[PDB]
Amino acid sequence: MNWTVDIPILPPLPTDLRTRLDAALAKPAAQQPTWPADQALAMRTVLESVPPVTVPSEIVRLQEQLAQVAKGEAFLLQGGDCAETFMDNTEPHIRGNVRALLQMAVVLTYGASMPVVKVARIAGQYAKPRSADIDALGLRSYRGDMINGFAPDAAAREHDPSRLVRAYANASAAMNLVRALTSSGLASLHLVHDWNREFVRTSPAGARYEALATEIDRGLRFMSACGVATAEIYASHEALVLDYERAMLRLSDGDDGEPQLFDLSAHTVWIGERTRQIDGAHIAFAQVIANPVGVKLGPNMTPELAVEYVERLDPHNKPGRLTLVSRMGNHKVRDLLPPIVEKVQATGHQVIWQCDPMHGNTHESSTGFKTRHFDRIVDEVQGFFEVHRALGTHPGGIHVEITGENVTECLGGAQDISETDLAGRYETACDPRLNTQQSLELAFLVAEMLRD
Amino acid sequence: WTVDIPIDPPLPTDLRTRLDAALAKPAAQQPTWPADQALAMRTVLESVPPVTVPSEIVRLQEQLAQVAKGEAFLLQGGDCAETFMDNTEPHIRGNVRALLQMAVVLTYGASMPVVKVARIAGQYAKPRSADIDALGLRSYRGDMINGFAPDAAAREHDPSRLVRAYANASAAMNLVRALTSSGLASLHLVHDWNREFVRTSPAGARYEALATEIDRGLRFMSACGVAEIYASHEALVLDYERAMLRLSDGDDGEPQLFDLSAHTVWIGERTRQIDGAHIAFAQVIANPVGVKLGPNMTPELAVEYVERLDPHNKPGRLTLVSRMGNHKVRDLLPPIVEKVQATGHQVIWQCDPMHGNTHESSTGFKTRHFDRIVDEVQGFFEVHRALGTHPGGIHVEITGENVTECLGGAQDISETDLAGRYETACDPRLNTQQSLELAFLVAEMLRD
Ligand SMILES: N[C@@H](Cc1ccc(O)cc1)C(=O)O
Ligand SMILES: N[C@@H](Cc1ccccc1)C(=O)O
Ligand SMILES: N[C@@H](Cc1ccccc1)C(=O)O
Ligand SMILES: [Cl-]
Ligand SMILES: [Cl-]
Ligand SMILES: [Cl-]
Ligand SMILES: [Mn+2]
Ligand SMILES: [Mn+2]
Repeated sequence: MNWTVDIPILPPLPTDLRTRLDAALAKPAAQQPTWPADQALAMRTVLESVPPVTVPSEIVRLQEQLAQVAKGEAFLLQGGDCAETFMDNTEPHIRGNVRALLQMAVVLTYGASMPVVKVARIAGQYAKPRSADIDALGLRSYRGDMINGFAPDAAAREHDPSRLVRAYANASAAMNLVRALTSSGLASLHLVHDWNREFVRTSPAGARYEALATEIDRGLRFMSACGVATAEIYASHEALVLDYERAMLRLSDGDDGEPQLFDLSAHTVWIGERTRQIDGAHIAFAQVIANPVGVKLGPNMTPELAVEYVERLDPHNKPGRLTLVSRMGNHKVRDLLPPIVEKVQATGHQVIWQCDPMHGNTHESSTGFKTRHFDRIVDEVQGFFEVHRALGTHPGGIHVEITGENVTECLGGAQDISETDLAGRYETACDPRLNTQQSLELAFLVAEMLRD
Repeated sequence: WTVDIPIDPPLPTDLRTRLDAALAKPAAQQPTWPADQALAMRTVLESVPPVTVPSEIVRLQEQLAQVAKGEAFLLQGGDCAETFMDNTEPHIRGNVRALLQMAVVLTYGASMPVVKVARIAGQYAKPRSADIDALGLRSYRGDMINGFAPDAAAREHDPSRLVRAYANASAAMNLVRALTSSGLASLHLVHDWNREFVRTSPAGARYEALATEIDRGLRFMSACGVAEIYASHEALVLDYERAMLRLSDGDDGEPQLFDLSAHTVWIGERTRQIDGAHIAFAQVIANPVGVKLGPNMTPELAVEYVERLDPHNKPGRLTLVSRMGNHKVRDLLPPIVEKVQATGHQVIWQCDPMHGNTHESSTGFKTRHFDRIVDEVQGFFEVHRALGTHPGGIHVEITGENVTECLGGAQDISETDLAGRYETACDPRLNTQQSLELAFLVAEMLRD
């Protein structure tokens, strides 16, 4: 049961982009998939002619909005599934993740009293890194459906290069739908916030959030009363699989009218903690592409390394071109983040300081499932805000993993999801996502932090 | 040469009973693949993100209702036969562009809004009059069914092309959306290409006036202080259109069935049996639908389409597409217009000046004579002016490439030129210049 694509039988790069790109891919790359270099090459030839998932004008537009975030004048909300599955690439799932992001954005916008840039982990998040190459059941590790199968069989965990095309096909389908949803009635702010006032009515913790959901309702009605009457959701994934990102590269006149290389698998991509080798091919790939890029910074980050990233990835001091995504865990952020900020801020580069309160607070549960505690996530964002407020720098955004489904993958929250509940609805293919109820809860709380 | 791509919430029972009964009618021109495999691929397509959403169809239904009511013009165009291997960024990009160029021109001459409908994101299947072609092979019936390659294997009907077709359709509709919401939207840009057309083109002097007159309205627009492209294909492979059915509510309040593989679909000359499955399928879906009408159309039968496909007198919901041939449109059409108008139904009279003017070229290729296309639209207008009806739109076959599939126009493509760039996998298309030329000419027909 399978379909079949023909292998073809694009214009040459200017010599410098040819060289820098070939130079960049020559360098070592962690966590890449093992599969025949000639099969991967067949895939990349398919992917080199397909209609792009994004287009350059949209990436330039995001670069401009992200510059406003960098400069303290807007706020970045990045969210979505931890790992996208070809299995769940369905309208109800996409719609509920779009809805979830749009809801959090209204709340965050009112809290920040400034615009929120919405970026979804969607339309390409089909690949993850693995600390160990053999998993709990002695099997080859699952690396995301761009690589192998979540199914726990020896045959499913084989790295299949055809999943490159299967990943693009799913990606541009989900993107088509995202485009359609965000230009439909789903985007209307008044519609989107009624979903939030529903949440307050039906939630156990409605009381904690009702005053604010009502303040927002009055802000929206205030708009209408003044004579006002859409949405932009950008695509992002971790750029982990260089074969994929290579194929999706397209050449176009850029911010300066000279030809640049845009990675059109998404609008923005981030290198993760296990792949940010400073002299590696990931970081060097990031130096050839025009896209906004981000870098995960965990607890072993030094102010001086952080600065080297800033000087390599933001060579031209383009505010908002580089995002630095902090994930230290709550007990470490207040101590570790300030020195990094002070030294980076001192260079004169305007980075976006994005908080990631998820990948620093995971812990195996007493049930066998890997989970995260709501109260620890809150604490790190809070701690992240405390540190930026102390320094006078901009808390530029968050980076959360969520679904529009009432899964039970994270503890606590309004539902006091306990360790014996994490088995009732553990849908995720990788890390524990906050269900929709905990998504909005956090958005409300982060909105409170944004206020004064 | 190829690679295998692996694979791995029902509708209400009262709508399936209705639907299963409608689809029990006889369907022409259908694939001959095993129903169990078809059923597997359908179950796949039953769960994928839709190519369109109901709010866009309800929205199109609103815009088309104004075409019927006389206050807007329908521009429908694109490739004759989409192929998976030409479904590329440049090709999509130049068909979007060409279609935007024609719409600016037509909007000015019509002095009213122009709905833009592309043949794209699903136009992967054609009927065939003979199931053995001139190579003595099973005929090519579109990439949704089999392969353009001459050989027994390629020509076998492959139901996994249902999925490959949807994939190509999504990827292309995702790009059209990106394109229409970026710089390509901008009129002053789209028309600056129209003025490259006039600079380069040989007939430049024939169109320099109107091109300048428009550039001045655009500057006037700007001085005074001051895009949607819909998708459509012929609904042919019914395993596809029915797997792409989704349930939501529209202009009613009750939940309707939409076919979310496109925004509007039409039923071809060879599938419109009043009691066949295709007409019965259009009955059931909420999408705007069109029906092709050739020379052997009784004024009586046009009316039975109107009663069967516009049962609730919704203007624009039904379009009737003239495809008579220039030599026949002026005489064969008027009685059809009359008989339908007198029924109290508002429909879109749309002109297809191509699918009935295809003449074999002395050099082997099937082609079309520019002067005969232009002349059928012209005669199509002369009818409607004479009858006081609304010339509702054109349905046209174009590409953004400089192919040489049609005869005449600016470049004066001749019997021997057809071999230069005959790139269509089916009918011959007006190249970029001829699409624009025709656009200017139809603007003058619309002129006050
Ligand atoms: N896709 C090519 C690079 C490339 C990109 C765009 C081009 O126009 C040309 C070449 C690679 O992976 O090496
Ligand atoms: N059009 C090519 C490549 C493609 C694959 C998947 C989706 C879109 C395009 C094919 O069908 O083989
Ligand atoms: N998600 C399914 C269906 C699908 C096919 C092709 C494109 C998009 C979705 C798959 O991976 O096959
Ligand atoms: Cl662009
Ligand atoms: Cl038949
Ligand atoms: Cl084919
Ligand atoms: Mn994760
Ligand atoms: Mn045709």
